Amino acid sequence: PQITLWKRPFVTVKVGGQLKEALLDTGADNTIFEDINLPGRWKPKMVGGIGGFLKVREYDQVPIEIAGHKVIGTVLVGPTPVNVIGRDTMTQIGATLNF
Amino acid sequence: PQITLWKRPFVTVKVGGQLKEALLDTGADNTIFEDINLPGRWKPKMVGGIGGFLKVREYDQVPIEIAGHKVIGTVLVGPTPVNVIGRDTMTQIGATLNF
Ligand SMILES: COc1ccc(S(=O)(=O)N(C[C@H]2CCC(=O)N2)C[C@@H](O)[C@H](Cc2ccccc2)NC(=O)O[C@@H]2C[C@@H]3CCO[C@@H]3C2)cc1
Repeated sequence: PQITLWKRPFVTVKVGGQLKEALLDTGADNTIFEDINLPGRWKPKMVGGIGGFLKVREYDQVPIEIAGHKVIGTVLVGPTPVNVIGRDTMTQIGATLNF
Repeated sequence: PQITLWKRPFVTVKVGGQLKEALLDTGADNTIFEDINLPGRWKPKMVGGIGGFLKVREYDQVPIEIAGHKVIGTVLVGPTPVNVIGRDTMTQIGATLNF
């Protein structure tokens, strides 16, 4: 699709076998969800946003179904107020900014 | 341009007559700079994201140029770790996210 930016750009994704909604965020390096169940082991990570740092669990090499593609990669989980799809995921579906 | 997202999507931006750089950020509602000085009065605003909240300085009616498109927009000034171009400004230059 071509997404204009008059409203927040949300997409539906499947993660952990559940349908979730997340914000396409080209200013986020990483993909971050709250309240989901990922496979495998995780390691602790801290992420620094506009207001300070956030403690998360990092799950490497897990699947996200997004834009009709299986993307395997890193997903962070923590008490973010909004689920976000970052560049780590968007590069795998060939997303671009066009201006 | 059509840019990919393997690196952070910084663009050159002229804001209030100063040459700066900022991230094209689809997850940002508004444009926020840390390293500019805009003249006159300002309205206080609170904004929030990962890690917490910050107080910013709302400056109204500010000239902004990106990739040759000159627009007049709202710019927030505050202690953001990285300058961001938000959706308000991106809609004015006709930017889209594509996949
Ligand atoms: C009202 O206008 C604004 C309000 C908040 C923001 S924000 O910077 O907090 N943020 C809002 C996103 C996050 C929450 C939401 O619902 N939308 C814009 C983000 O793109 C932000 C922009 C950003 C802010 C601070 C540092 C780097 C980029 N990136 C970000 O938080 O990424 C996280 C932090 C980690 C560093 C970058 O990637 C890692 C994942 C920007 C404008």
